[PDB]
Amino acid sequence: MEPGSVENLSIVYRSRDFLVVNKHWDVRIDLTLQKQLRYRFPGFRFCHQLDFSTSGALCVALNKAAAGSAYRCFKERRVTKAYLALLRGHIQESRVTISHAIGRNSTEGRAHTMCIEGSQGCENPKPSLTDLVVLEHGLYAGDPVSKVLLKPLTGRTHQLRVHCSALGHPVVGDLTYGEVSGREDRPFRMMLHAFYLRIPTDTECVEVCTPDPFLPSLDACWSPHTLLQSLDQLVQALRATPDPD
Ligand SMILES: [Cl-]
Ligand SMILES: [Cl-]
Repeated sequence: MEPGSVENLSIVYRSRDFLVVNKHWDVRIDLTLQKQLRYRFPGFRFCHQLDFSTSGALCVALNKAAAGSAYRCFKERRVTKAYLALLRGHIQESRVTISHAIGRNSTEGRAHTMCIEGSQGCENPKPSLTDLVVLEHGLYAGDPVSKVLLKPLTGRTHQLRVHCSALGHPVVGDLTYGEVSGREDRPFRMMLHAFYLRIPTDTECVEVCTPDPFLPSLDACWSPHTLLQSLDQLVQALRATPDPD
């Protein structure tokens, strides 16, 4: 609930070689994540990125050998990631494969960087695949929303936000890819969280499953009413899934 501050940094994994933070929503990597890290641990190599408005799992390598190892997993597409989100509307399908290709917007890129293939001025579409599993239906601040688990198999910029918006179920509080009628200026944050991260490096399998922030005990505007799938069970399936070839 509280806004990002330099003194509050949540660590979810710490080894000799890696550190995984639970990045706060509306905090930039490059108030930044670097300053929070400097405050808590008076050289940090980010193994990957996480958007400003997104919270969650962000892996930092603490030495040159650890960075190189992690850089290899990402460049060879051997990393597993999953996210949680609160999306607009009740999604009636239990699972959705979202495969529309994502390109860069040439019409109004400044306001909405990315777009779906086929949309006006969409250029250089790239491979895209997001697996969406519906966890629950409920109301967010009295409006119908779906709590979902998202597993991207590709790394397009703003992929999850573009894909969910393209289905007609944008992320709640998404100021870029939400609809005008959605009044996305009203939620306290954008409801997208990097939940699960597995980086199978040569020396260490950095694997984290952060706490779930989209719970009625933490945000009283979220009122779940129908359970479709169990997140605990889906986390057991995530953990057992082989690393991508
Ligand atoms: Cl990245
Ligand atoms: Cl995204």
